[PDB]
Amino acid sequence: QGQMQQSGAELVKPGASVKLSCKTSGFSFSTSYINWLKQKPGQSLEWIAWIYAGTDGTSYNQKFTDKAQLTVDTSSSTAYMQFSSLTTDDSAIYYCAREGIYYGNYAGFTYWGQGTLVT
Amino acid sequence: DIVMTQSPSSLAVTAGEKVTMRCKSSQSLLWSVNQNNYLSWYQQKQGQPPKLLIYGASIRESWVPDRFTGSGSGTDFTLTISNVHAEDLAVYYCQHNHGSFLPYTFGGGTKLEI
Amino acid sequence: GVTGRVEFNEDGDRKFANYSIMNLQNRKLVQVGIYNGTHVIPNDRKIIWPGGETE
Repeated sequence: QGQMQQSGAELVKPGASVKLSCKTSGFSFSTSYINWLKQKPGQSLEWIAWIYAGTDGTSYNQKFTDKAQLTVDTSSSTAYMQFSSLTTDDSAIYYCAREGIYYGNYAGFTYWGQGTLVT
Repeated sequence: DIVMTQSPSSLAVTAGEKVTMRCKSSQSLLWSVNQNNYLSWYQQKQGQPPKLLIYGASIRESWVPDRFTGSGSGTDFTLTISNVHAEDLAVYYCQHNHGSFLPYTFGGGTKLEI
Repeated sequence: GVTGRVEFNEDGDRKFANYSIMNLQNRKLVQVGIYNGTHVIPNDRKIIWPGGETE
C-alpha cells in the first residue's frame, strides 16, 4: 500500500518562507498526481495546487499562485511545497495526497499524508 | 467553481432504518458525449482519510456494501442507505470530478448520527 | 539493463527505444498506445479527436 510521509511541524516568522517535504512510496511516483491542500484547524481543506511528476506540469490556486511553489525529486519520490511570504493566515495544517484513478478516470484522493502544522 | 449543494446537513436515525442524502450541483456534471455524471460520493470518518464510496453517482466501490445506493443525474444527486448500520456513522461528501469544470469543489457535507 | 537491449549505431546513439503515447483527454494525460523498438501497439484505452468521432 502506498505511503505519503510529510515533514515535521514548523515555527516560521511572519514574512519568511517554509519548504515542506512529502515523501511518497508504494506506487508509481512518475505516473500519478499529487495535491497539496491547506486545512486550517476546524476548517475544511483548501486546494492549493497539483503537479504531475512525469511531465513537471504545475497548476496552482490563484490565491496561492504567487505564494506557493512545487518541486519533485524523482530519485527520492518526494514532493515539495515551498510556501513563501508566510503570514499568520498561513497558520494551518498542510496535507499531501495522491490521486486515485480507476480505468483512467479520476475517482478522488485515495491516499493521504499524516499532516503538517505550520505556525 | 460549481456549487455543490448537499441536503440534509445532518440527520440522526435508529439502526435498521433507511436514510437519503441529496447532492445538488450548480451545473450539469453530465457530459453529453459519453453520458456520464462526474460525481463521486465519499465516506469520511473521524481521524481517518476519506474513503471513496460511490463514483459516477451510481457505482459503488468494491468495498462498499450493497446497502449504499447512489442516485441522481445532471445537477441533482442522491445517496441512499437502505439498511443503516452504526459503522456507517460519518460525514459524507459529494465531489465533482469533471476535468473541464476545474477546480474540484466539495459540498457542505452531511453528518450521520445514530 | 532494465531498459532492455542496449545497442549503439554508427552515430553512437541508442537503438530500439520503447515509447509511450499520451492523449490530452479533458486536460488529463491518458495513455493510448505503446511503441516497441519497431512497432506501435495501442492499448485498451480510447483516443478522442479534437472534433467528433474517435475514428
